[PDB]
Amino acid sequence: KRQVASGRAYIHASYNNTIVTITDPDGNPITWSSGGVIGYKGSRKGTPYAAQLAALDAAKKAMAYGMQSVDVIVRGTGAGREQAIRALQASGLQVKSIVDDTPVPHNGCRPKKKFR
Amino acid sequence: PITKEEKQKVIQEFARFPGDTGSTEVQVALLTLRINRLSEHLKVHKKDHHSHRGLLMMVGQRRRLLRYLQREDPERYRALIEKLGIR
Amino acid sequence: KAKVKATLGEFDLRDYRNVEVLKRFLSETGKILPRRRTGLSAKEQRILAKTIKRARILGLLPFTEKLVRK
Amino acid sequence: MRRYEVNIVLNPNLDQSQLALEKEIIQRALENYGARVEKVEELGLRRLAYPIAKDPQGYFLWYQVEMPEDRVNDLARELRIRDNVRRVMVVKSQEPFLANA
RNA sequence: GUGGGAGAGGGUGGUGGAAUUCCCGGAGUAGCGGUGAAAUGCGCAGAUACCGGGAGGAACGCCGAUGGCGAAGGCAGCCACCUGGUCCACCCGUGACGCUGAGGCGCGAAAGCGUGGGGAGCAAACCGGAUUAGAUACCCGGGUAGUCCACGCCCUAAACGAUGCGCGCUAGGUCUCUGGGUCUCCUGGGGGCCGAAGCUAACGCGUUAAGCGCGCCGCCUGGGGAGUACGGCCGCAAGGC
Ligand SMILES: [Mg+2]
Ligand SMILES: [Mg+2]
Ligand SMILES: [Mg+2]
Ligand SMILES: [Mg+2]
Ligand SMILES: [Mg+2]
Ligand SMILES: [Mg+2]
Ligand SMILES: [Mg+2]
Ligand SMILES: [Mg+2]
Ligand SMILES: [Mg+2]
Ligand SMILES: [Mg+2]
Ligand SMILES: [Mg+2]
Ligand SMILES: [Mg+2]
Ligand SMILES: [Mg+2]
Ligand SMILES: [Mg+2]
Ligand SMILES: [Mg+2]
Ligand SMILES: [Mg+2]
Ligand SMILES: [Mg+2]
Ligand SMILES: [Mg+2]
Ligand SMILES: [Mg+2]
Ligand SMILES: [Mg+2]
Ligand SMILES: [Mg+2]
Ligand SMILES: [Mg+2]
Ligand SMILES: [Mg+2]
Ligand SMILES: [Mg+2]
Ligand SMILES: [Mg+2]
Ligand SMILES: [Mg+2]
Ligand SMILES: [Mg+2]
Ligand SMILES: [Mg+2]
Ligand SMILES: [Mg+2]
Ligand SMILES: [Mg+2]
Ligand SMILES: [Mg+2]
Ligand SMILES: [Mg+2]
Ligand SMILES: [Mg+2]
Ligand SMILES: [Mg+2]
Ligand SMILES: [Mg+2]
Ligand SMILES: [Mg+2]
Ligand SMILES: [Mg+2]
Ligand SMILES: [Mg+2]
Repeated sequence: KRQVASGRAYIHASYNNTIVTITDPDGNPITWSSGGVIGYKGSRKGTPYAAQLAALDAAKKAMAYGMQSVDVIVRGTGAGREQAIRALQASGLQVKSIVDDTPVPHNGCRPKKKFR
Repeated sequence: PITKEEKQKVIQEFARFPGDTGSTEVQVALLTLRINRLSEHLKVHKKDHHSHRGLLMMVGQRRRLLRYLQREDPERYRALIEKLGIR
Repeated sequence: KAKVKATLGEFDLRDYRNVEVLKRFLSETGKILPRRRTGLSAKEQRILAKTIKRARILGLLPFTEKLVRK
Repeated sequence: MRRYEVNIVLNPNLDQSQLALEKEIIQRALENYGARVEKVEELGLRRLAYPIAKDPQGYFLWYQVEMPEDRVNDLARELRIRDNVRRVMVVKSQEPFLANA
């Protein structure tokens, strides 16, 4: 109901899940999917298969609003971070560019015990 | 800090003769000025401890030269102290 | 690969305002290059780091950038 | 008196009525603090590397002065007062260290 | 003395961007999160993910090093003021003014205590979920003191180079920081590695000595009992010598 036909796609890939959002050139989202949106429930969500299907569910949802051109943004390291990208190029959506914007602090906040 | 303009003014005042830069009277005069520059810096900045250590070494060196002047020629020792207002 | 000092002129290492040359010493991201890639000496790199940080506060050099690849 | 360098960046949206006022204000502030101006370089519109005050550009000024050292921080406090003034960086002057000479 | 030099040395004020949390708005559905798997937890009062704006505290990515500074503890954004130590060149001045150092005095990570602030993240105790034969734990979700600041106490440590300080002497090679020089190099002062002689029980040390000497302080005399008891000094207490 929007007819954007171009916009951005953010890939938030962690070790426990990979989730995909699709937005318009201004940043406001259109549709989205994840490993849990599709049937997977537990640790199967952070798998490259789940990352692939999650990328393709959001891609077909963006076809409804008429998306053709896509700029890709990637945040985080995790299994299926690359499988989500590869699934996005062959999703029919012509991928315009691919950027890695993973936030790295300047050593400002104390991590949890797990991360030290 | 302590510029060479102020530095030469002191050395020429306490020199035993023109051209004297190393007399015992000269070193004590020079030491005593840096003492007063630091002792006023430590009235404020009371929590500056690493600079406080440098002051203890200057006092020790000043009291070392004065204890020496006492032994050799006690007159120039009195003329020096009275001129600097010490002890 | 060539190094930065190797392909350059006679420049002021202390000038924080010359972005055209200081852009050479930044990576694809806003990061400061290591000595292996700048070809600078020990005393030179320490001066460059402080002058790059100066330009960053004047809005002339970036703190960080975005990698367009992968 | 030591010799310093003043970097001033302000909002690059001013007309001439506001630009002359802001700069003649900077003149008045240096007068009150005893800044003997040795030379001036005005760059003006320059593309910034990141947004400052939501604005992608900045109007740059550079002054080289000789003033008493004790009054430097109070002078910096006086310049940041103006709303249009955004960046104020005062650096003690140094020798032009050359490399690849 | 003169003239130069490097530096997270210290104190004070100021200041910059990234990120976390929280708030406001836009947009947007059904889960996020987390683990070896999970569950408590959070989510339709609309979270997670995305864009914008705002507040607050704490810590400084790359540079960054096997690096530098300091007596030790220890010191990393940037700017300015105050400021300490140290090193090199000149061979100018004083003319043994030196070394160590029982007491004393000052400093002394973290944790802990007092008064008042501050409180984002982290997180003893504690509240839960799991694991398990049991879980008073490792793993997961929350969370107070505290970590941060000001002022005053506390004086402990694997406070480590497990090597007290100063000086003289005794092959070199190589890497390096920083000065000077007639700048393949020479010459100082630091920081590493191999190694002559020699020392050492051996591992290993070896011009930064654990070698050869000299001066002075500290300390040791089998283990458990025990850094305990008593006494004393100190401390608000914990507790310390
Ligand atoms: Mg998972
Ligand atoms: Mg302002
Ligand atoms: Mg400092
Ligand atoms: Mg400081
Ligand atoms: Mg909201
Ligand atoms: Mg519920
Ligand atoms: Mg609910
Ligand atoms: Mg509820
Ligand atoms: Mg708050
Ligand atoms: Mg590092
Ligand atoms: Mg050292
Ligand atoms: Mg100094
Ligand atoms: Mg002589
Ligand atoms: Mg003589
Ligand atoms: Mg001594
Ligand atoms: Mg003692
Ligand atoms: Mg203490
Ligand atoms: Mg503490
Ligand atoms: Mg307290
Ligand atoms: Mg937590
Ligand atoms: Mg916990
Ligand atoms: Mg068991
Ligand atoms: Mg149980
Ligand atoms: Mg809370
Ligand atoms: Mg001995
Ligand atoms: Mg040279
Ligand atoms: Mg050496
Ligand atoms: Mg042998
Ligand atoms: Mg060896
Ligand atoms: Mg020796
Ligand atoms: Mg032995
Ligand atoms: Mg004993
Ligand atoms: Mg016994
Ligand atoms: Mg004990
Ligand atoms: Mg008794
Ligand atoms: Mg007792
Ligand atoms: Mg008592
Ligand atoms: Mg105890």
